[PDB]
Amino acid sequence: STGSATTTPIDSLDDAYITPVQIGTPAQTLNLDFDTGSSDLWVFSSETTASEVDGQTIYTPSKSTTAKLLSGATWSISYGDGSSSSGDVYTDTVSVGGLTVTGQAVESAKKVSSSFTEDSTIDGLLGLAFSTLNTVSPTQQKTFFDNAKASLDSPVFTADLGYHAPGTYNFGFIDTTAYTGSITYTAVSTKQGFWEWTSTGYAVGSGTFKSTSIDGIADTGTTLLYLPATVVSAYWAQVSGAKSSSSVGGYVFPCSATLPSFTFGVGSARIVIPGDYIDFGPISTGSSSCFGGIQSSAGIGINIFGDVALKAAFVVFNGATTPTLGFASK
Ligand code: NA
Repeated sequence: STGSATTTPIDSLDDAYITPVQIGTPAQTLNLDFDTGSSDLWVFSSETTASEVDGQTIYTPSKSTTAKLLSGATWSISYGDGSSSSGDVYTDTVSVGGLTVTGQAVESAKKVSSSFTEDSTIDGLLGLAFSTLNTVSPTQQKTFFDNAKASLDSPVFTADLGYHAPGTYNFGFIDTTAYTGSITYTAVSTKQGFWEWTSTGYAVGSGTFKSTSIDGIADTGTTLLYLPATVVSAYWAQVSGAKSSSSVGGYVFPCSATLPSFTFGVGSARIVIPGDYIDFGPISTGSSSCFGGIQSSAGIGINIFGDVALKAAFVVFNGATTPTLGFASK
């Protein structure tokens, strides 16, 4: 089997991407944030504290003929941005892009933090990191990908995120029409439960490539590119008037600037992030200070190849017995 679903930016900045997901019988379609940095499929629901729901579509298990309470199971998750959610668990039928899993754990939120409530466009998360990170207690649950894997034509999914445009998540196949050149594969460590890999270095604009190992994670659920402070300083030093602002929470730059590209290495291959991808617009409405898309990972404890980086590539998440990542230009 295979699946193929379009993923759509939630706003004009590509802050996140939503993908429609069918849950239950008859189908209830919710727009979920596919997150390769976490391992819980959780949804706004008929159980979510009413004051914490503001515009989201909710899953109502009582209206699904295939829903079953997973008795005694609870979940609670905290993300890198400080957001959180928790609740109880149902099993139900879940379909993505025509690919169906029966018996998927659907984590029903009883509580969500303010950042979730305030984002009316995201109805929940669908985690695609390794199932070792799933938070369900006392019986850990599998991700949608891990439950689908054995049925897929190939044990893979691909992320093809758009720049200010829709893109695609495919399950079970490589679309050889979706990228240019060849795919360069690189080793993955699953030790922390992430799609963790080592970039071979970077370049700023037309500058020389610096060969250096940068361990980080491929995380579709993180907007920005978070790299070591040395690398990030070298990038923003090429932008007149850029500075790190403790008041704003990162590097800002004059909105009048033209940003340089950023290149990262994948083995001997190179992925180029256009300068435009690194502009996250005014820090507040009408400001002439703009927020940068490359930020320091210092204090986060890991480097994160978030959407800024991933949307410059066609990315293969290879879940074979030895997992690997692949990157191609597009
Ligand atoms: Na922000």
